[PDB]
Amino acid sequence: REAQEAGFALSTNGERLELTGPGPVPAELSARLEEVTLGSLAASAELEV
Amino acid sequence: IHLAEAVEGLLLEVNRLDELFRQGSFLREKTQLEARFKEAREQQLEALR
Amino acid sequence: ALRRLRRDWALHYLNNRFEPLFQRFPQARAYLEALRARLARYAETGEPLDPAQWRPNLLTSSSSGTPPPIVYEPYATAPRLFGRLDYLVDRGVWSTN
Repeated sequence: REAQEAGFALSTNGERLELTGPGPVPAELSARLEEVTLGSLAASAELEV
Repeated sequence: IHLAEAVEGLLLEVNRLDELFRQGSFLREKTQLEARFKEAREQQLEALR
Repeated sequence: ALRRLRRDWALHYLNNRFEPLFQRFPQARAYLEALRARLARYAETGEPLDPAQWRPNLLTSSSSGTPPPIVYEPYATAPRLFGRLDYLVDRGVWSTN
């Protein structure tokens, strides 16, 4: 919802994923994307523990 | 013994360092860095073009 | 440059964690500084820190001095007197921490 509000489509291909849209992604939402994917990985780790 | 427990906490601080690298501020800084380097790359490439 | 950013952000974060420990253990300043440097190195490079290689070996147990530490070693050999440096074998290679 925070990405599509900027007109960017969140393309997913697994736990890692990118964005599809016009022009390069600004820093804030790209940071959010890589933040949430790192958080998902570490969250699976803490899930297993 | 106090030194031992303190150094045990410091050793456990590896997870704190890892979770610092998923935080908003550090990741925003990293994305700004890579974005400025990238845009330098595209400006050089378009000058060549 | 991103490795430098990771290292200096880690150092900035660990300053607040080591300064109270610096005050608490001024005599351990060298060890704490070395450990902070190792943590920064792990933060930037990503090399997994070995807890067995950075855990201070508490050879002595804090004694009140009354009674004072009295050790009797009738079977006084060099490993039993000076202490032996133990080793571990991985892939047939001697190693220690």
